[PDB]
Order: sequence, then C-alpha cells, then structure tokens
Amino acid sequence: NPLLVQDVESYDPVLNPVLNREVRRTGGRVLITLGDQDIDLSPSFVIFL
Amino acid sequence: FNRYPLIIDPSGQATEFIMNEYKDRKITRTSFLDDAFRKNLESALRFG
Repeated sequence: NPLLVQDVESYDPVLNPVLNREVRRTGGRVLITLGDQDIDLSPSFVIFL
Repeated sequence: FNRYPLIIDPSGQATEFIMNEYKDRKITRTSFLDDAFRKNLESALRFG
C-alpha cells in the first residue's frame, strides 16, 4: 500500500533497508529485513516522505 | 488428504512424481537428519 510519512526531520533509520532496496529474492518472493523480521515486499509498495 | 501424507516409496518413483507435480510451486526437498531442517520448515510456514 502507498504510504506518505510526514515530519522527515525525525527520520527513523529503520527505513534504511527500504530506501536502499536491500531486498532478498528467494523462492519467488521478495524479502526485506525490516528490523529483525522478514516481510514479503509487495511490488506495488511505494513510500513518500 | 486431510492429514499430511506419509509416502512409502521403496523404489523411488513417488518421490520424483511429487517433485514434478509441485515443481511449479517451488517445492524443496529436505530431510529430518539435515541441520537446515529448521530453517527450511520455517520458510515454508511463512511463504507457502
């Protein structure tokens, strides 16, 4: 789902893998390591700051 | 099946039949003796 995040001056470093697209492709799914859990990154996701 | 099947194939054709049938769904072969059993099982539990 598209996401719009305000107040970027308090940027959470948790988006660093997301912004860098440090994705992992294995088994046909796209895996992103957000924090310490793996989430299937849907291709339709988009984030705005 | 309702309960997960237990295949008894001494000759080894059912095992290769299973690979062919479920190849399109990215089926992976593991074993109880392998140490990667935990991570392989967990991955299936999350992503089919």
